[PDB]
This record gives sequence, C-alpha cells and structure tokens, in this order.
Amino acid sequence: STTIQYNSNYADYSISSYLREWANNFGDIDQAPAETKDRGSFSGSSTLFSGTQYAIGSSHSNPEGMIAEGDLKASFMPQHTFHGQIDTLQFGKDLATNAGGPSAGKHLEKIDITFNELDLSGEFDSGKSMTENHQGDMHKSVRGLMKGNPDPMLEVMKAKGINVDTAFKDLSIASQYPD
Ligand code: HEM
Repeated sequence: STTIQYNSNYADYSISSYLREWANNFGDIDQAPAETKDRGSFSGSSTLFSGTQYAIGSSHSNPEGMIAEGDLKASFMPQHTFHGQIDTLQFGKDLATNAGGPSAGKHLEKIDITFNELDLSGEFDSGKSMTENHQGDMHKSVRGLMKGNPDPMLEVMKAKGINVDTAFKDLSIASQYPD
C-alpha cells in the first residue's frame, strides 16, 4: 500500500539512484567527528529514546537530512536497537527545528522524497542477543542510512515488491509534488 511523493527535480532519479546520492553526501556517522555528530532526536515523547518522530541531519556538515514518523523506539545501551514501525519516511535537506525547541519535532526545509504507508517494522527482545536484534528491517535499514549506506534499505524495499530501479517519472506508486 506504499506510495511515494517526489520533487519534480528528481524525476529522472530512481529510489536507488537518489538514496545513493543522499547517503554519500550524508556520510557515515561513525567516521564523522564528535564535533559535528548528530545522533538524531526523538519527539512526541516524554522520552529521550522514543517518539512519533525521529529526525537526523548529516554529521559531515552537509545539508542532507532524514525524518522518520510512526511508532519509534531506541533501546540504548548496550545493544542500541532501533525498533517499532515507520509509517512515513522522508528525505531532503536543511533540517530545521519546529517552534518550541526540539520538543515540537523538526522539519525539512527542502523535501525531495517521501515514502508513505511504508510499513517498516522491527521488534526488540531484551532476552535475545544484539546480532539478532539488529536483523530487524527497521534497525538494519535506518542504521545503514545513518552510516551512509543505502543498500540495506534498498533490499528491504525490494522485498516489499517496490521497484527501486525505475525512475520516479514512470514509477507507478510515485506521484510528483505540485510546485
Ligand atoms: C537521540 C537518539 C540517540 C542517541 C542520543 C544515541 C546515543 C548513542 C551513543 C552515546 C552511542 C555510543 C557512542 C558511539 O558508539 O558512537 C551510540 C551508539 C550506537 N548507536 Fe545510538 N543513539 C540514538 C539513536 C540511535 C538510532 C536511531 C540508531 C539506529 C537507527 C542507533 C544506533 C546505534 C548503534 C548501532 C551504536 C553502536 C554502539 C554499540 O552498539 O555499542 N542509535 N548511540
């Protein structure tokens, strides 16, 4: 039931084509300095590590950013597993905080791509090991993007039957943002 909305500027792009460009400019978060490192923030919480929205900016002083929305949970130390369900995934640039500090959540100033009703799930089990907790679709695909790697997300999407090779122009589940 997933659909996609794209800026008219990325009509010649595909899901893979775009995400590879976004990730390479977002960069691997671990290779970044602690100086400029952004580990993302949760909002709609009462919580430091859960909320309805998760937004994170590039850790290499680049404009790229990402916003996930749904039922999101972070397990923190020692496993640090991102689990729950992502309904809406959005990519763009210039992450900006909403009026009311981080607590009001953040927004992207330039929206490129938006996945809707993606149904990106993942469970966490405290009794189980880290390795197996990291196999969840949600964690391994989002963590991959955080490490500037679009590949895990791309095979999760392909497993969902979503075409990641066709340009947004001719992709049936994708429509263009009115400019
Ligand atoms: C407000 C949000 C978050 C904060 C403040 C936070 C904090 C931290 C801290 C302090 C570390 C240890 C330092 C380091 O390894 O660089 C860490 C590591 C890590 N983080 Fe996060 N985290 C957050 C959310 C997330 C999310 C959403 C993911 C994945 C999608 C994630 C995945 C990881 C992983 C895989 C490690 C490896 C360290 C280990 O497993 O021992 N974290 N995080």
